[PDB]
Amino acid sequence: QPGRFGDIQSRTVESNDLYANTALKLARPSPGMVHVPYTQTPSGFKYWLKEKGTALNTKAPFGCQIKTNPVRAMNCAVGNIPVSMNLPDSAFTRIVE
Amino acid sequence: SVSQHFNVYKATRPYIAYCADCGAGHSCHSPVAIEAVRSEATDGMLKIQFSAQIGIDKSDNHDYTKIRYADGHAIENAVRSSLKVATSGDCFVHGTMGHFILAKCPPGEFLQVSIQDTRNAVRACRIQYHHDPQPVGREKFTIRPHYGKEIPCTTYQQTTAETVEEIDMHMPPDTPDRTLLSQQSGNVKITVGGKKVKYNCTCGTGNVGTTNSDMTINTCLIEQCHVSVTDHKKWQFNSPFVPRADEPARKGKVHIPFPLDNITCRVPMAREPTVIHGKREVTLHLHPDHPTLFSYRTLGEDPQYHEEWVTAAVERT
Amino acid sequence: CRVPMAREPTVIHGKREVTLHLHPDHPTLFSYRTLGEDPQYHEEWVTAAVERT
Amino acid sequence: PGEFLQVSIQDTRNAVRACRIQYHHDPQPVGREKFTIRPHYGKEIPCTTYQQT
Amino acid sequence: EYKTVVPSPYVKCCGASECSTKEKPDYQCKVYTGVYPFMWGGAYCFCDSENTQLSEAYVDRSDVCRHDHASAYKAHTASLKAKVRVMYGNVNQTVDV
Repeated sequence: QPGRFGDIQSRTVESNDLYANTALKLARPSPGMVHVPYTQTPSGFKYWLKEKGTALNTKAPFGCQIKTNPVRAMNCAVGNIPVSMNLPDSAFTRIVE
Repeated sequence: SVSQHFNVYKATRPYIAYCADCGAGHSCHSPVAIEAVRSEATDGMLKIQFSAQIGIDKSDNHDYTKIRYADGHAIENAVRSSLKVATSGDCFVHGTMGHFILAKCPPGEFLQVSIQDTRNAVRACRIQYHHDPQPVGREKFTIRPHYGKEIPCTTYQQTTAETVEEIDMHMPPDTPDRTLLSQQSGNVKITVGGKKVKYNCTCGTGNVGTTNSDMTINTCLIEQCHVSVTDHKKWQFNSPFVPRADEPARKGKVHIPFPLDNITCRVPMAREPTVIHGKREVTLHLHPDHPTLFSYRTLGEDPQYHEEWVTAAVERT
Repeated sequence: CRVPMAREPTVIHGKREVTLHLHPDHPTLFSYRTLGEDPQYHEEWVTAAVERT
Repeated sequence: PGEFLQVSIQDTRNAVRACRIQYHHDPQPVGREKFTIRPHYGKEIPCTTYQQT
Repeated sequence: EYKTVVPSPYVKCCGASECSTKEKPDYQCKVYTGVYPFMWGGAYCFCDSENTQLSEAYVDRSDVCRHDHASAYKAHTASLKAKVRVMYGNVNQTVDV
């Protein structure tokens, strides 16, 4: 929708599809001039930057630190980790010793 | 050398365009005409584009003290040292080439770009642009600190290399100029002036053509003919204020001078707060000196997050 | 005396109500009256994108 | 926009005489929009101004 | 952030232009009549009326958003990955699992 997030939507950074519903509308030039006036709703993406809200980095439950490039949540303190261990006899110690 | 970078501008030229203001609230058709401010660097550095060329003299030669500003029908040479790109304060020019200036203006509402023409005048264009840079990070400081962190903020490189970005081009239109036509006591003379003026004379049948010399069609009046030069040697830059010629956008591809690159960026570390312990709670004595952030999340389950901009000393618990 | 026209609002229809995405770029005026009987008027100065209903 | 107004002239002996008073100047352009610089495509409304003549 | 490309108007005065529609994103093409361009230095053509302006504008992705884009992924399944330290006997080792 025009104005909110994703008024401009490319399928991929390099691809060229560019669904661009943005309410770009033209208007007749004023007499005695050669402008090409238009009334386009501002960058919807920019408005998202201003009104993004509290990012998940600051409200993740369980103190999960957030990283981005390989998007991930680190140090998530939740649940238990079952562990199964196969041990060779060399590790153990003889009772008689 | 840099001369290679300017091999493209040999075929271009400045143009006259509408301004709607010149520091006095009046339509200008000023030679200087801001086209589009392109603030896109997290650092904050405008890339004003305007109808002129810096670094190239009137004779299509590299010179870092010359400005090609359009005037009448021929190019001119204006000393570059008279450049005063200034918002509410006064921007510090960070280098220029061709049509794009680089600035670091302070906060303001309007952008004004001015050059001094040959006749020691002050041509300028002033457009509305709500410039309000916000330095990267979480602290809206003003000037760089000395001891601080190093976070990445993208800025416009001074390097004037060739970039993938392009600006369109097309041959100029047929500029009209009534000064060429002049009455001759019942006759009309058209000063060719080394041009290729055309005419759609309504005075007498068959008076249509493109004279290349000082044609002197007689027995006519001023308001019976439309004279207009047809310069086609150099190129203009697809201006919305310049009616394009019949040809559909021959699309010359002058490269945008200044690219955008990822660089480090300094930022201060705010005063450490004076923690005060208490039963199941703290009370911080925040002591800022410029707007900073402050966010605390209870790292349990279903936290109680918070995020606010601290502007003065407070006692948040 | 010249003066600009603010960007046209993005109307959103609704049951007996509309939601407007005002998108100013400088302080403008926004006032609406219900042209019935004993209207519910209103007038305010908007400085940033809002979601008035 | 500003708070004080200063007027200065250069006297004979290459000095700067000036007077500076307090004047809460803050002009708001006519109409319902408090724009800063004239637009290019816009409405035309009547606003009084001093004639240069 | 989008970028509104606005080609210079094709003012075919002393004649009549036609709306040459296109398929660019949100492409807009408008044709006007009874318009009198006033290029600097005088009128733009010998006619007094019967003139046309072929105003056109279309949206396009900003010149630079390989650096300033905002992905819109859709995440469905998680995948844990932990770094663990084990200290038995004397191994003092850490592994990624």
